[PDB]
Amino acid sequence: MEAAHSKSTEECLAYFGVSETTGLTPDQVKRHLEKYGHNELPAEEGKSLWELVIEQFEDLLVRILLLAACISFVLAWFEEGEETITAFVEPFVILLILIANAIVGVWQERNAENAIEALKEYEPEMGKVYRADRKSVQRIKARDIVPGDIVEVAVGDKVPADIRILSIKSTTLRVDQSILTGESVSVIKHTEPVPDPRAVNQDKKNMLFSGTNIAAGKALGIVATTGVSTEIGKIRDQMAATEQDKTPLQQKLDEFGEQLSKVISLICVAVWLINIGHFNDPVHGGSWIRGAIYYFKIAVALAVAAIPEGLPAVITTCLALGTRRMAKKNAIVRSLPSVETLGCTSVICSDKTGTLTTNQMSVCKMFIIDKVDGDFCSLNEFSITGSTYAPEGEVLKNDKPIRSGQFDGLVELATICALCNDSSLDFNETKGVYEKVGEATETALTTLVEKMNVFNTEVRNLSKVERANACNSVIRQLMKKEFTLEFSRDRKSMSVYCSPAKSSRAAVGNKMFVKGAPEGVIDRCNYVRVGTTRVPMTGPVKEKILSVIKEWGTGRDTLRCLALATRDTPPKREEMVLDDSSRFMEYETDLTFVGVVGMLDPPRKEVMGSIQLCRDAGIRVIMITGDNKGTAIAICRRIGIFGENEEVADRAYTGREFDDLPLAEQREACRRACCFARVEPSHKSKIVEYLQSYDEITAMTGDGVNDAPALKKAEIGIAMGSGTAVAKTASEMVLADDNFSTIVAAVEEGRAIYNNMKQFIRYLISSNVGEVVCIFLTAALGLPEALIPVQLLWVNLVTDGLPATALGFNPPDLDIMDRPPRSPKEPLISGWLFFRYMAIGGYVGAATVGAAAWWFMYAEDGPGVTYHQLTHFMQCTEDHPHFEGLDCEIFEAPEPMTMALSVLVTIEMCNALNSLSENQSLMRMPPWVNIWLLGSICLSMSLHFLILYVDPLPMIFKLKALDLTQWLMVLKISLPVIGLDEILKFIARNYLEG
Ligand SMILES: CCCCCCCCCCCCCCCCCC(=O)OC[C@H](COP(=O)([O-])OCC[N+](C)(C)C)OC(=O)CCCCCCCCCCCCCCCCC
Ligand SMILES: CCCCCCCCCCCCCCCCCC(=O)OC[C@H](COP(=O)([O-])OCC[N+](C)(C)C)OC(=O)CCCCCCCCCCCCCCCCC
Ligand SMILES: Nc1ncnc2c1ncn2[C@@H]1O[C@H](COP(=O)(O)OP(=O)(O)O)[C@@H](O)[C@H]1O
Ligand code: ALF
Ligand SMILES: [Ca+2]
Ligand SMILES: [Ca+2]
Ligand SMILES: [Mg+2]
Ligand SMILES: [Mg+2]
Repeated sequence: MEAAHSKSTEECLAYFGVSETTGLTPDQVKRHLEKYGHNELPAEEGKSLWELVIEQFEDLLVRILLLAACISFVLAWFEEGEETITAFVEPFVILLILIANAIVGVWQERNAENAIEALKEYEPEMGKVYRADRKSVQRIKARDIVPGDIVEVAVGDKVPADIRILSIKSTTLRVDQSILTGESVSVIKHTEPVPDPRAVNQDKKNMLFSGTNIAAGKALGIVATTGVSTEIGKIRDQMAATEQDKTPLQQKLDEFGEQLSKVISLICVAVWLINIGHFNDPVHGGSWIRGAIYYFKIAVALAVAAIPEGLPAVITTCLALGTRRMAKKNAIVRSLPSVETLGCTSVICSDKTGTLTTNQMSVCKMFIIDKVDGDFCSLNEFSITGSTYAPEGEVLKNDKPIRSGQFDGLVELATICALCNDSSLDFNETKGVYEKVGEATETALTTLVEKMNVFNTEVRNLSKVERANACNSVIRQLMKKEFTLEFSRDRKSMSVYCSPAKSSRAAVGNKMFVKGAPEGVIDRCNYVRVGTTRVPMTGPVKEKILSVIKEWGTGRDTLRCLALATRDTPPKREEMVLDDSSRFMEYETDLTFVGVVGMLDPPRKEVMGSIQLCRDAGIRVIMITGDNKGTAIAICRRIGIFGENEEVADRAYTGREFDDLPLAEQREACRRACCFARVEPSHKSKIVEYLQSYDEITAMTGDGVNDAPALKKAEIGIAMGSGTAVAKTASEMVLADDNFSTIVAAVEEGRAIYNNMKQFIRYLISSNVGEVVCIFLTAALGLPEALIPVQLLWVNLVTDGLPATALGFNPPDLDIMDRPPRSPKEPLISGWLFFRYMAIGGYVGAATVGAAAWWFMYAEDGPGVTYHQLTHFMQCTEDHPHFEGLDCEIFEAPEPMTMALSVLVTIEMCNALNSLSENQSLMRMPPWVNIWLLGSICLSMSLHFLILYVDPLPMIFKLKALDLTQWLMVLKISLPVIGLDEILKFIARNYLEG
């Protein structure tokens, strides 16, 4: 239906041929699904992986090498005849390291996308509908919604299709349609038609748009359009503009990437400038301009060598890996910074009901007044069996199954429960189990009244679907519901205004049925009901009422309590103004106390363990709830937030007690207290805000719309998969599992991703610095060139490639979740760690020149033996005073340069073995802890052996094969780097701080 906003409610119903309270017939649905198709959009896929591949070449550090390959290709036309084959291999050595890392990056990205799509599609989205099929509202898959059926929506829900609003059940209906219209604040909805058929979505104040959220209230509507015809569907098939952005740590590493790029660039020109006296040498033979091309070529090669190619890829890989690992644990990562931020988390704030607890509610205890005699007050307590939402159970009084209709107080208690209710119960035929519709608290009431057969309705001859709401429907026929004062968290109650059916109870008049937090409700009671009689509320009566609440609340069942009351003489219907909900409390005053229900809601089994694990990692857990302080404290003990016997006067507050504190004291109570109770949505974010003012990284966890503001304020917000769409929207991560443990797992992965980056930087800095100090040491000592441009590129390809990237697959350290969280103030590279880099770098540079010097000097079987004449090698042409009588060209020998290249490769493969952990010993964290690294090392080590022995290769790379005694020298000089960092790890672990 186009322009349904322009048509009236009557016109839309007649348009599809639907009774408002009935909905579509099964035949009407069959035809509509055939006519309109399913309520869904064309699925997203991942065929060609180019947008992926192209992104793989977008960073600065990668495009620097991309430029270097072009210069090497343009300079190939400048090469003449002789050594042409050597010049054309150069760009393929630069380009091969870039492709190898791109393959890993793209591969890891696809796996992450698939794991995400496997988790997002897993649980089908549901909708509430009225269909001729059933008397009560029924749950169906959102895709099975057709234009025509009557759909029901309420606070927290996601609007499933484009709806023409027919009836607003609350005093107001507010909607979060920022995803569409752009407007931040919730917008008020009405039922009046908007004449303009060309009016923009903002003006369609009587429509609900698919994929938006009910911020407030409850509504009945008729479906205008579904599928691709939806207002949000038109901009999904075309306007697929991404919300992509790089994380804080990504930007921190990219900032660090440019920092190195400049430093390398400076010590790169510092090679071309310290070798100006070689532009005219017998080695090249060329002119002053020709020799400058060669040392420019050394520079560009040293740049490529020093520049971390893998850095941009490895972080993106580690992030994609993190998203995949979370998807395996059933956690939807909505924002990329999620995992890395949870690594920093020092305080996890958490709502109780439905988050720390299962939200599987059932009334197991209730009471009404029995007898009031002056100073004496006694209660009629009762017990109820069944823990699920099944209308299967018994009402027990002194262990005996009783007829609820017997007690007049229970008749009224059931009446309130049934009438003052925005929820129902629906039987899932497929699963074979009764499922809640709306709020858990309220549905526990629904199933309570079905168990209480107050008017002795015949139920045993009804189908499972009919049995779900039978006795509730009976009560609904007794009183007409005029309107409801919705549940508000300032009041912590809800009210229903009812007139009689005009049959039996007709003689009396109007009533208001009230349900809420016992504290507030009982205070607004001036009377208590005894059977059908009424007596004044007194001190002794109130004290008795409250004492049993406290009993059930702080007991071992830690019951969630709710008081029930009626306004025997409500205000005139025309003397109540419904525009402002701040007036609702006064309409719910002069009440008569009827009774109290206590409902069990068991804590999630994984919660106690997770909190202890959080404690080990130095993370605090804070319960923030609107429920009673007593029960809240009792539950905190059950989940380990407080000890069983710990004193909590300093550490537990109500919202009122909190507000009574000066602002400075409130702030302080946040770093002290672990339980906040009878709180508000404003309080939850305020607590998070106070936590953040001590520069703590804070998480919020919740299910309810009351949690959305705090979830938005926290560094990372975690929603329950079984919670509201509103809370999911406010969040960076959804636990579709509802597994609280996944939060702790996400904390471990966030620390792992950071530590893997640290060891990646450890390896690339300490290694590449050594390659630089190798070239500078030869110039500083006056020794012949240790490497050529092509040889530098090979060192790069074989050391900076997969061996570096495989570090991103390191396992977590053995004490990763036993150390307090990392400070935000903490810099990327520690002062001690920057010395660590220079100590390893200095050694690998001195070892490379030392091995080349060894060949010229001590190497007996290796040709050319000299003493202290390497320093002055540019002399034998003009002046040979102490020269033995050997060749005056043995300084151009490939053998010492092959030793240098060989050591530089081998020592860095050894240096990679150090980068499994920061401070932990190599014996304690063995090399076989990362098999991916060992596979990469052996691939580099094998590839290096190919370049030496396969006939055309040593000629192209200007090398000569080593002796089995010369390889032992490489091993004798490289292996000690394991021991060197081992001493440095011993100092950092034992002497400094572990
Ligand atoms: C003119 C042409 C010149 C020819 C010269 C070409 C020589 C280059 C040789 C090989 C290129 C290397 C590409 C390897 C990319 C691997 C991508 C990948 O699977 O990543 C996920 C893999 C698998 O990780 P995962 O995360 O999916 O595994 C899950 C398990 N946990 C959770 C425990 C991690 O991760 C790797 O990136 C880790 C790094 C190790 C590298 C693996 C290589 C194995 C070693 C040798 C085999 C290479 C032969 C194959 C040749 C292919 C040629 C195209
Ligand atoms: C061009 C040739 C360069 C020659 C320069 C001569 C430098 C001297 C060389 C060796 C002597 C070593 C002794 C110095 C160590 C004392 C410094 C110190 O206090 O360190 C600990 C401090 C302590 O750091 P912290 O405050 O984080 O403390 C951590 C300590 N724990 C872990 C115990 C808590 O580390 C500093 O942060 C290091 C200074 C950062 C400098 C930035 C590095 C830039 C790198 C290269 C730039 C190139 C420079 C070119 C110079 C051009 C000049 C115009
Ligand atoms: N639908 C409802 N009608 C009346 N009272 C309610 C309803 N839902 C909850 N309450 C009461 O209001 C209190 C505050 O609710 P809320 O702020 O959501 O905290 P929580 O549900 O976590 O206790 C609850 O503890 C409960 O006693
Ligand atoms: F479920 Al709560 F405060 F504990 F919203
Ligand atoms: Ca490099
Ligand atoms: Ca290197
Ligand atoms: Mg909750
Ligand atoms: Mg709640």
